[PDB]
Amino acid sequence: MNTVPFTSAPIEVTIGIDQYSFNVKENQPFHGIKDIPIGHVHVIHFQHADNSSMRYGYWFDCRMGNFYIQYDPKDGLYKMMEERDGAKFENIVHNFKERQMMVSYPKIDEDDTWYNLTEFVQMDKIRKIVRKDENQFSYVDSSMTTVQENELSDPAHSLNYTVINFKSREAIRPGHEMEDFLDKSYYLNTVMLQGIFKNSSNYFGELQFAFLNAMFFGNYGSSLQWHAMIELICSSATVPKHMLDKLDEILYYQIKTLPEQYSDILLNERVWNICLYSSFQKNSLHNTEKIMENKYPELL
Amino acid sequence: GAMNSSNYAELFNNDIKLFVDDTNVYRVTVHKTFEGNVATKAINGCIFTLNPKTGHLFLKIIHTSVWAGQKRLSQLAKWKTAEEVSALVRSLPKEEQPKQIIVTRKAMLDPLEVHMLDFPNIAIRPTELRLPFSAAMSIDKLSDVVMKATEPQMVLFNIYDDWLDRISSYTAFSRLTLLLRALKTNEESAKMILLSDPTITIKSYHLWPSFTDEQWITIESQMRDLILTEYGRKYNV
Ligand SMILES: Cc1ccc2c(c1)NC(=O)[C@]2(O)C(F)(F)F
Ligand SMILES: Cc1ccc2c(c1)NC(=O)[C@]2(O)C(F)(F)F
Repeated sequence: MNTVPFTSAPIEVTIGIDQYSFNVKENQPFHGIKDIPIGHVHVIHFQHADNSSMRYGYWFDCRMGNFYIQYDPKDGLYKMMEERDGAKFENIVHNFKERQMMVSYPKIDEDDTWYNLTEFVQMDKIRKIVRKDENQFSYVDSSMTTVQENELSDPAHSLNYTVINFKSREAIRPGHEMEDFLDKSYYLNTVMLQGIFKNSSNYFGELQFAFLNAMFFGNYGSSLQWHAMIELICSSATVPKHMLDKLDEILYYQIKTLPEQYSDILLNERVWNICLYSSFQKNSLHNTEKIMENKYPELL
Repeated sequence: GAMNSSNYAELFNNDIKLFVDDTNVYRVTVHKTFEGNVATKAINGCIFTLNPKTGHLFLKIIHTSVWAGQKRLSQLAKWKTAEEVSALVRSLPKEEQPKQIIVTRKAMLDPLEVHMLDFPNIAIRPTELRLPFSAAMSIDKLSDVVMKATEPQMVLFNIYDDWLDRISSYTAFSRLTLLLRALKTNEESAKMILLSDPTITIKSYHLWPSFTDEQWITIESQMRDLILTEYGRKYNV
């Protein structure tokens, strides 16, 4: 179990750690988060009390280094930093753990929610989507645009998700225009899976990461990416059977976790109705269809 | 974006553009089978592709053999239309290719966009105008070449005959749409108006009769009467 200490908490802020969150008051004696499960990526995220604008946060994996959060009063945000001097960092963490100034990652033992939302998400792939190679952790915020949104403006600050475009030469083989547009199996299986992602694990990892950025930061381009990757599978007549079964589990846990009050902005009516009721895979997502119908029947 | 009453005169500027109408591509007769079920029999159809500025009509005849062994023919017909329009564009010299293609039905947008991905600078547009191009098969010479075809064939016509020697393209299109709307609302009456007088003939190289300027005014008035009538006979007014 690992620890992300805080230098201090000089401004009142709501702090998220994965699907959990808590309020810290201005200058409260808060010194970080302990008992963080090893083996998973994690996200620590922030919304200031004075400006709920810009949610922002950091993806990290404690196996890759010792990370701490220090508030920067010039740039006005909580920043994640890396200490490579291990002896010095552990001396402080212990010193803090003794004074009980840390919140415990409050995982219920029965609970596989976080694993189920991050099963295929890997730090190495996150760092290719979010390019800032000098750090081992990745910053994301509500405003960052995707490479595809930039084609339709700062490239260093962009989310480099894999571009999916159903009306593109990449998606449509000459002479198979109707076939490839109405059945996207070529584009899914040859172009994207075999050609770009290499395997379905990497495809699901990017899909899961896009959903989590949409949910935790309200990042609109990430929501677009999540829905595009769902629709590409559902609009393919030929999909490996193990992929369909895994997608049903992935989406089930995503829909389960979504805040009920955010469904209006985070769920695209057209994509979900098309996917669940019209697409080739309309009968292949039993768990997802059942939770959607019982939790968000309005959208459908 | 979409073409409507506000941006009417754009049709007659000097940017090459084509209307594409697909309403006569897939044509059937519905009939009873010996068992008393219903079946369709396809008949030849056509894509109506028209330059509104010059009157050039590229009539691609769709022979019934193209449907043999195919499913979901109404969907296929939209993609076949887009395939043939794309082939037409590729066949034209670069300086004759259109800058815009306006489809008369919104269901043609995605098929045509996909077939034209190679031409990113050609704009594919819908329209809010209710154009009467479905009535093209009420023009006897056009119906005749479609029904006689034994194989796929493209035939070129000028749908304005020689009108542009005497009138503008705006006025020529206005007349064409008026004639076609009349033929669509009451074909028998419209054709009677057009041919009642045997001294006015259709030249061999023309589609419509050789009316004088004065006679076109009378004709046009007779068509505007027919349309207002049927609009009463229909709605009882
Ligand atoms: C927990 C914690 C707080 C602050 C720091 C570390 C670790 N590592 C550092 O280099 C330092 O920035 C410093 F300078 F204060 F020692
Ligand atoms: C552009 C334009 C304007 C007005 C008309 C047409 C075309 N064609 C017509 O028959 C007419 O409706 C009418 F009645 F006024 F002549």
